[PDB]
Amino acid sequence: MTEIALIGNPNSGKTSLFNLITGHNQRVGNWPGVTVERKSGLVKKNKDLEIQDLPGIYSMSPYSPEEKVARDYLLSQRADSILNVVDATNLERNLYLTTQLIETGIPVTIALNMIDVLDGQGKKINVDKLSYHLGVPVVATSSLKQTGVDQVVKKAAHTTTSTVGDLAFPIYDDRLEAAISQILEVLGNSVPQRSARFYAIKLFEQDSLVEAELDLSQFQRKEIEDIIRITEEIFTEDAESIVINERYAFIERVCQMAES
Ligand SMILES: Nc1nc2c(ncn2[C@@H]2O[C@H](COP(=O)(O)OP(=O)(O)O)[C@@H](O)[C@H]2O)c(=O)[nH]1
Repeated sequence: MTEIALIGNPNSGKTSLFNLITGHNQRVGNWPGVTVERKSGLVKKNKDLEIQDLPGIYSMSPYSPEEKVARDYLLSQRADSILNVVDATNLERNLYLTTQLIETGIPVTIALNMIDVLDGQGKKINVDKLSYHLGVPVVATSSLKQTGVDQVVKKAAHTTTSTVGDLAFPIYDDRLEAAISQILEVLGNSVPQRSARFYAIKLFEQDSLVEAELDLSQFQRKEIEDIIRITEEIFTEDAESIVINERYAFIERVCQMAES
């Protein structure tokens, strides 16, 4: 009755964590007409929770079936919650996907995974600080030591589209935030309220799939074009690089607050 999308970078420990949560309740097939494996399963300790395992990705670009699948699932609102598996030892790179996942509008809970490995390296991540700055709940997890796994699944199960009333998105440079606002005003009700920021940001980036699979009017197209052009002049960069740099700056800022 509650659906949780499990997703993260490759080699973040998604499968290990998935197998510990779901155990001998797994169903393994594939996505329609494509060789990407599709795993699903019910939570051992609560059969009313279903985990939808998604493919491991580094971002939500449109140039591969793995990412196109992850994107299409999250935008459809089939999941009530995102359980984002983050490799704690490679935190800065991992959070690039997280910023995009938070923007989908489905609530994110973070499984800060492989925490035992971080203990063996001498680094320390302040979990409360990390949680306050990303604006999402965070639980430390180890698939090896089997710690914090029931805690993070429980938190995911109670942090859903039904329970979270007011979502806090990552704030970027105010000049980029103006553009996103202007893109939202023009889009109107052409996009769902929940995932609106995702679409606005992706149209700014000039993403092929969103542009090519959205029935906008011609005036809406021309308005967004000017928002993009004008913004590029303010920054003296192309639209794609503006967003990339602003994500990495926000991530850099966050890690410096939480890292040792
Ligand atoms: N030390 C430690 N290693 C882990 C943990 N979880 C996974 N691994 C290791 O990390 C690698 C990736 O695991 P896997 O679940 O396949 O990651 P995925 O690519 O995200 O599915 C494997 O070689 C595991 O042995 C953990 O909690 N602690």
